[PDB]
Amino acid sequence: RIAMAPLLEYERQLVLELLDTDGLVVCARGLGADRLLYHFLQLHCHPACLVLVLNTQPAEEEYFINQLKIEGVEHLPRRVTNEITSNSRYEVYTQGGVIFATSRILVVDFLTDRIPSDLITGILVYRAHRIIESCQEAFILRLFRQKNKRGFIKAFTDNAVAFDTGFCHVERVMRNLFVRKLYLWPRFHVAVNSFLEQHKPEVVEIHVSMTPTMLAIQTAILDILNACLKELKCHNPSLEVEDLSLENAIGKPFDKTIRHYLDPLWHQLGAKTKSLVQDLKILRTLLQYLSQYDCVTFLNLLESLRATEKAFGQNSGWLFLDSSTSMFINARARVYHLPDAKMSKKEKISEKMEGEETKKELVLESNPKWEALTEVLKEIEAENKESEALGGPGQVLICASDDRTCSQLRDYITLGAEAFLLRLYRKTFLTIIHPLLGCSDPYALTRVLHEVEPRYVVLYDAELTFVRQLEIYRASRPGKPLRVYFLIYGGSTEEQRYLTALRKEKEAFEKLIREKASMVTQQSIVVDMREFRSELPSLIHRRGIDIEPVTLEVGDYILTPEMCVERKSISDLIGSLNNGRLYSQCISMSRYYKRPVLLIEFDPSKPFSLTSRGALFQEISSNDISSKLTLLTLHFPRLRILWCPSPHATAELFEELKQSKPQPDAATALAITADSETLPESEKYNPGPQDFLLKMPGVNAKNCRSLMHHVKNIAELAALSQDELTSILGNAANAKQLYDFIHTSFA
Amino acid sequence: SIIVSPRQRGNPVLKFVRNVPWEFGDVIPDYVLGQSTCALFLSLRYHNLHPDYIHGRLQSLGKNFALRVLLVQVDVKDPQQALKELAKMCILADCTLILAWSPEEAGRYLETYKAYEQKPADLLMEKLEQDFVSRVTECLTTVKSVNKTDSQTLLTTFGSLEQLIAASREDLALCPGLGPQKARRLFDVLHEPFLK
Repeated sequence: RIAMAPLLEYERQLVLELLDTDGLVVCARGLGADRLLYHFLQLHCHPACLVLVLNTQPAEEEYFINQLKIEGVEHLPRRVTNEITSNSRYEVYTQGGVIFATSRILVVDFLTDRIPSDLITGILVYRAHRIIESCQEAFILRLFRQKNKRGFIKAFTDNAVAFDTGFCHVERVMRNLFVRKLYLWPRFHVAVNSFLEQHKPEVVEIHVSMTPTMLAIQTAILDILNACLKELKCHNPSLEVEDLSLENAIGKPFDKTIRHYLDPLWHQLGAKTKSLVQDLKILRTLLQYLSQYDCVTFLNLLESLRATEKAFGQNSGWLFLDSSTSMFINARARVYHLPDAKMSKKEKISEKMEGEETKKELVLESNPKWEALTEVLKEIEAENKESEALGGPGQVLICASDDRTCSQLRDYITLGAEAFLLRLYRKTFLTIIHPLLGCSDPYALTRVLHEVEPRYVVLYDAELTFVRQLEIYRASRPGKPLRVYFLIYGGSTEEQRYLTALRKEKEAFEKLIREKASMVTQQSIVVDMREFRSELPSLIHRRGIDIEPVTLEVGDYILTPEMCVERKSISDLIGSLNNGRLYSQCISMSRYYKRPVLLIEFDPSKPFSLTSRGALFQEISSNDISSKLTLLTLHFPRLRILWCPSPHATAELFEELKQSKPQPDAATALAITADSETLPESEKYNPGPQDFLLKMPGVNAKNCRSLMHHVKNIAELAALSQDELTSILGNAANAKQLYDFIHTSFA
Repeated sequence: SIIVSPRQRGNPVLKFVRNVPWEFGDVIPDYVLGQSTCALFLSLRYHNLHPDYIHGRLQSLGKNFALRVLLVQVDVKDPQQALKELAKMCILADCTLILAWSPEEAGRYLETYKAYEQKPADLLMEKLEQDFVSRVTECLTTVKSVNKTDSQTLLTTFGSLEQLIAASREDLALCPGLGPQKARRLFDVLHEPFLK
């Protein structure tokens, strides 16, 4: 009895629909969507048939692998990675079964046609929300649909919010995923509610009122954030949807909308917004820092923000850290007392005037979650104790957001409340606890849940994904009702963060149902691996010119025996013209190949003028993009520039350009390489210290290889003397340079 | 000393140059810029009028100068065809296509091509690599995802590589806004054995 094991009746239907007609199933916030996949995998997992699972991640494999192993099925799923001896070595496909894979390692096999495409029986995608942007997967599928007869696709998926986003109609995702039907399945559905009521877990919502001096921090932080967002909105009229109001800047998925909206053409923003976005990120992580951590650390963190002015100037801004000083005074009250002096004397009240010799001491305060926790854990022992043997021993697995909290909480009980204030203040001058979330394996807490059957469970503020997981854990009907105890700060950020997002889902699923109810001689081009992440190879392949994939070192495409194209957009041009790497690139391209070009893609809606107009009206026109472009074209007489308006035009311009020329060959294209880099198997952990050790002052490749081959790790370089280093290297000046670098302070 | 050939009398670009004086002289390309640098000026609305005017003019120039320049100025709202024609009609005749978005920008191009014969003052990407704080922020950023600002806030807590190399994993876990993942990454990096 492990994991999903026997599926509960509400599931039993869903599997029935997806076994006859293909489609994509939209489940709801971990209501168990994962589980469904287990059932499909076991059924098709027999040895003589195959299927590929498209978009997994490494660790999940582990749980799935081990769980299914327990049942004892043979030919358990095998995993394929890049480091598998490339072609020929991948003979596992022949042997068959289910096979896990990464998005890339596939594309190469299919294009070279090494894999058997005759025999492949179907495709099971996962995390379908990722296929929304036209990236590598689309290619994997449209390439797949030459097995027109047998091949069956399926789209188990989740995270319903993404599809709800404007300008990304599901139908477009639908048409790309090559399936006809649609199977919505939400958590107000008529047959998923009648089953989940027969057995329901009981909540004991407990309201914990916060201190009167916490609101004085929170209503100031929200005011500074509200004053920052308008200034971001004014000097950038482009971003205007789904990143505007205050609601959406409190939740966790906010940075993805900014990283989608401001990544095209980052380098034409200027200097004002580029600091303001960093300000908004640090002001968002401040609001989470205070609630989940102790007061002593927070007084440090706000004081550590003050120290990045007197050495680096405007590091975290000069705009917000010298206004609204109520944050400091609220902050200052927690840990240190105010000044005190007297001698039976009137008019004696000062800011910092000596009677006032001793440092005044202010008692440390404790955020009332720790106080209202200890009522529950002393009730529940009596709910044990009174039950004596009759109730049973019981177990509790109290849970928390992040690892550091778990550390503190652990201590708050183990030592005592006054212990922390004494222990922390010093330095600066039954009961299992596991953290709720991480970039760590999501499939873990669930393992612990089956691990230690919890009679009573106690939950620090958590996101949906956990709460629902617990109802599904109510699959055993007779087992005594697990009693959860929510905790809520009265009128706060976590309750806001919870409630909004819960409402966000509710609108989200609803719009879907209204859209379901409305339906009724050939050439070649050598292609560089790294470039597959962009829509241009998917537009080349449609016109008929065939593509073969391998790594490169000089240029993006090779259209013909004498041409070499290095594609760069309008922002990467501004970047690589001031960074200084295109000049170290064309010097190699014109050396190696005959006639080098470069392809510049502007945009016909918003033309960046590439010149400051007032400086053009005043100055001598130096230090801009245009002057550094002209200085680049002045040296090379043989460079060619091709301007193109859109990525649909590049696929036309390529087919017109190789009209009568021969066909560039793969042979020795990899051979040209370049002359550097030595040999990489020298260090068992080569890919780590080297990258550092080379950037250190005083080194070369030869001395580095020898010295690294002599001493063990990069700790003893600061420990050993300069005489030892100058004896093992035979040089004095660079050795003294290394010893001066490794042993210095900041001043 | 730019030479402007007399076929540019009624032209809207000569009023928008400001830096260096110009001359009138019977040369075959219109704008002669010093030596081995000739320009040719063309608006795409004129290209849609007489379509046989560029292709005739390319032949009479020949292979005289060592750097030829064809600058074109776009003012037509549908440029997705003429540019694709002009690139293929320029590649076989060895010129260089420079696009200008507005008639004021032609003044900056016409002056900038003239007043430049200088040294490679753009080569060294390490043009400012001679100071200590630049060396530590160029050395520390070699790990996977740590930007410059985390290197600043790592500098202003210890300052010493001898102090940083001896701290514990929890001692380096007091990161202002970096995260535990990057701290564990750097704690593995800064001491892991190379060979086996």
